[PDB]
Amino acid sequence: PSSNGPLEGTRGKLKNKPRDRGTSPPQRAVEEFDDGEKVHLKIDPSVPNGRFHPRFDGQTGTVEGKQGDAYKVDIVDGGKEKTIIVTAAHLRRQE
Amino acid sequence: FHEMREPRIEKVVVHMGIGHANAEDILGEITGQMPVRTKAKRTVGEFDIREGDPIGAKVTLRDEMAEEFLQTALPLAELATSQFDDTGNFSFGLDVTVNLVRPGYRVAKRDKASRSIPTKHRLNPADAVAFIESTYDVEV
Amino acid sequence: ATGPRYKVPMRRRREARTDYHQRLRLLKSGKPRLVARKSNKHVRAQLVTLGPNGDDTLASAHSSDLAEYGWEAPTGNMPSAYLTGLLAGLRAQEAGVEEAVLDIGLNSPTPGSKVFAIQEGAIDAGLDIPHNDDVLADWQRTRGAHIAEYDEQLEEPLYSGDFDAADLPEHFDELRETLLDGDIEL
Amino acid sequence: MHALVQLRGEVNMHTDIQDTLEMLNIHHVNHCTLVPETDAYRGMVAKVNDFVAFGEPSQETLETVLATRAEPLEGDADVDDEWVAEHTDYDDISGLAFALLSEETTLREQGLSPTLRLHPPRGGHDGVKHPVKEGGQLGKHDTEGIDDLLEAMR
Amino acid sequence: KPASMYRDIDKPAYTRREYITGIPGSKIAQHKMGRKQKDADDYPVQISLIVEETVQLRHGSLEASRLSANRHLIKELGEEGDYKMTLRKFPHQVLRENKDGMRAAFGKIVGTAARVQAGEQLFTAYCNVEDAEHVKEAFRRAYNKITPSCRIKVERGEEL
RNA sequence: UUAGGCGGCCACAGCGGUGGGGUUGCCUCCCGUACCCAUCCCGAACACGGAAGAUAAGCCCACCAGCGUUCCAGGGAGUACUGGAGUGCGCGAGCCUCUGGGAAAUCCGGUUCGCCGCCACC
RNA sequence: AGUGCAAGAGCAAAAGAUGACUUGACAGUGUUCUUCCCAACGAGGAACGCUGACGCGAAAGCGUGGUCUAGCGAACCAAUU
RNA sequence: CCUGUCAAACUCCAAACUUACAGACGCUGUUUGACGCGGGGAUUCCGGUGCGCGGGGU
Ligand SMILES: [Cl-]
Ligand SMILES: [Cl-]
Ligand SMILES: [Mg+2]
Ligand SMILES: [Mg+2]
Ligand SMILES: [Mg+2]
Ligand SMILES: [Mg+2]
Ligand SMILES: [Mg+2]
Ligand SMILES: [Mg+2]
Ligand SMILES: [Mg+2]
Ligand SMILES: [Mg+2]
Ligand code: NA
Ligand code: NA
Ligand code: NA
Ligand code: NA
Ligand code: NA
Ligand SMILES: [Sr+2]
Ligand SMILES: [Sr+2]
Ligand SMILES: [Sr+2]
Ligand SMILES: [Sr+2]
Ligand SMILES: [Sr+2]
Ligand SMILES: [Sr+2]
Ligand SMILES: [Sr+2]
Ligand SMILES: [Sr+2]
Repeated sequence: PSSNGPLEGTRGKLKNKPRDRGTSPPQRAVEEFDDGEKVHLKIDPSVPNGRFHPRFDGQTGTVEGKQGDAYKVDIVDGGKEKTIIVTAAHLRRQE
Repeated sequence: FHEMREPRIEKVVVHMGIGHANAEDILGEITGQMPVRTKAKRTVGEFDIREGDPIGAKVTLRDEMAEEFLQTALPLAELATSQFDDTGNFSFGLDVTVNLVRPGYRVAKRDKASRSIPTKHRLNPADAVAFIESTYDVEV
Repeated sequence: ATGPRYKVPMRRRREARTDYHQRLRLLKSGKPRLVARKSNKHVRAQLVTLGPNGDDTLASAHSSDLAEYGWEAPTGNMPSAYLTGLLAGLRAQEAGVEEAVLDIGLNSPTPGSKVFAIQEGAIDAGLDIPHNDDVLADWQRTRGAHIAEYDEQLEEPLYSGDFDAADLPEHFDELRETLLDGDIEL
Repeated sequence: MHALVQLRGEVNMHTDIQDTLEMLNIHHVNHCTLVPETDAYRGMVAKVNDFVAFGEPSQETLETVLATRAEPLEGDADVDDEWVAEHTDYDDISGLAFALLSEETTLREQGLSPTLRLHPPRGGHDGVKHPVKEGGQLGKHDTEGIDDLLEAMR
Repeated sequence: KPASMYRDIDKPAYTRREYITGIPGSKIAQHKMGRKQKDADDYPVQISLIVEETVQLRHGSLEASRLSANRHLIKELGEEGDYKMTLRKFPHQVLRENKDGMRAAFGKIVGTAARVQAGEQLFTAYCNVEDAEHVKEAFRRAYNKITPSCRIKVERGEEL
């Protein structure tokens, strides 16, 4: 890379397909997840706040409690375990 | 059917686009109500460096205030054919514009469940002239 | 519409009935919404909660069913609005509902309006709803005294159908009295 | 049920391919294993496709091979009808062979090594640089074609 | 410079003019030849020149071959004969040259070329039955000034 | 749902068009400014009060595919591209066989003029 | 279109425009990610909490600066609270 | 309307393939203790080649 910012090379993953453009539906931004629940991590381009590091897009963590309204999701980067603070807006239930 | 289709005067906007006022006094006396200033956008070489600043004024007349004005305003201008908006409005003259429309316009002006007026229900140049002409003067 | 690239608004935004930006801020409370909606002739109040396939109405009240308890008056005014709220608020208590947030939809937060009246009613019914007393109309206008004094400038009857000549804000007192009563078939 | 036979050595073959073979209980060149035809196992032989020789053997051939190359889970003990009878759920080799083909049991389930350690192909094979369709010896084989190999390596 | 330096497709597509400056003009004088007013379907015979290898043909070769090909059609059919030839490709690929050693070696813009896959139509002429043997000769001269071997294929014509 | 409120999915729902529907019912347009509230000017809008009129708008109902969109069949195409293998071909750029996958444009005929949830209601 | 400035990305009853009001560009202390993929490493950065005090709004709520990714600095010493 | 071409810093489309999590099969671990954790000792931080995909350069 030419730079090392968080949004480096994130043109594709942090951009909406033209038809998905505009404000997202509130339903999923309010969804309630339970501890132990497996959730998929995907940043919603239209939602500014409550994001995680774009490097973690595609992960499928395990909700392990919440901090404020946002959730604390556990994942395993390579072989290292990490805890990710992320709002429901960028989370989907597995299956 | 015919009653809920016969045109009416939506508003009569009398305005004077000056460019820098003392003209508020005349509009107030000729229309009846109180006038409002007019600002502009984009810097112009004709000495318009101040963006938000008085250039002119206008007055929106509705109901009686509008009719009582048109009765003593229309007899001052020779209306033409071209002088008509494709929508069904006309501007003549100190400008004087008359916005015309059918009985169910509120549908497009309200906040809750607003909807745009269908082309069929939209007034026509022909239906406009007729209505107006059918009230104290000639056309073309 | 235009092409593939085109973006069509969400149905309820297309229809101009739901303010999604306000809806989210609303839902964030976690409490149910006291949906206060009004029509030309009537007034409705629903206690809505969130659901998997759409919202869920646990309790509700419409000014029309206000007559079922002895309402011979119109249904698009202040006393009507308040009472409908109180009715809805009561049915809510029964359904297990204890708190809610006022959702006024696309209506304006104008002081003393009917939606705040609806809100005052639900609160009086025993519901805990975040409010502000000085934005609510004063007790008398809620009763409908503003209309009785309008009928005072008579010369011609205000009401077409014979409810009465001078009108009765006391009818409001009668109905409220009827609702607060422990019996009443809700 | 198919018979897998490694015909190409480990040196230079991709690790994920060599690993698949090892998962299929085959660790040396000329080693054979009896694998059931399932979605999972199908994905495995497809990956090993170019370093192996496979196909469904005839009941007869499977018997010849079991008799000659099958071994217990431990030891040199000859796997003959008597052995089969005393340790397996069958009466003889044919019984076992039928079950394997019909995929009702496995070599381990019956106390046998999952690997038939075969002898080099007598008179040689068709070559390990081309598939069967090109006159080679790699990949999927005919029931008749696989038998010729298994019998030659009896 | 030799075509050996640019004939093969061995670099990424370099055509974004919004990021490339100083690109030399095209030597290709015309793309439409003969009678550009008459239609292609108004001709019984349609003979094309097909490239047999995927290559990059510089605008210098494009002009040189298009010239020696159409210059023949003029000689044999007159300056206003009843024919119409077409050069369908355009020099989109921008070329460089590292003209200091290998340090900061990204070259400067020296030209343009037209990428052509094998089996593609570089030229397509439309003529009448009689003038068919003339166009074949014009193409024989044209394939002599471009890197690949070519096929002269009759797309519309069984008059023989 | 003989016209309602709140929604989920957020064009299969858009765009455009045709036809039908409303005595004390519904939604509206509608009528009207003493009040609460309102317009940097307008009871236009917002807000409040109310029914003399109307079903022409909207809305609800039925239907049309011309445009846009969703999906399906056949065609293009097992083509383009491609993961694995080769003492297969080519001076070479590159190509081919075997194995496992597999488009896009476009043509043609169908589909689509929303589906579903909750509450209320002759 | 606009949103201070590269580029890419976000935004329409707004994240833009206007108007009015306001000083959350607040104090304290953390969780987590980043810096440094994996995998140890400081300053710096961000997301997300709690305590205190406030602004706005009918209220839900929004405000831990500017829609997001650049605008930054150790020990010793001095000044300051 | 028609007709002729393109894109590393274009995309209405769109693979093969890579990748998170889980189940199954396989293999593996529970006297050969896997997975994991804690501690001692390093060496190492001039690499090279083939193939595939590259970027620069005749
Ligand atoms: Cl993160
Ligand atoms: Cl409403
Ligand atoms: Mg990329
Ligand atoms: Mg043994
Ligand atoms: Mg021999
Ligand atoms: Mg040989
Ligand atoms: Mg109609
Ligand atoms: Mg060779
Ligand atoms: Mg020093
Ligand atoms: Mg100092
Ligand atoms: Na969106
Ligand atoms: Na002013
Ligand atoms: Na130098
Ligand atoms: Na109607
Ligand atoms: Na830090
Ligand atoms: Sr190259
Ligand atoms: Sr040649
Ligand atoms: Sr009015
Ligand atoms: Sr050679
Ligand atoms: Sr050569
Ligand atoms: Sr297939
Ligand atoms: Sr921000
Ligand atoms: Sr990759």
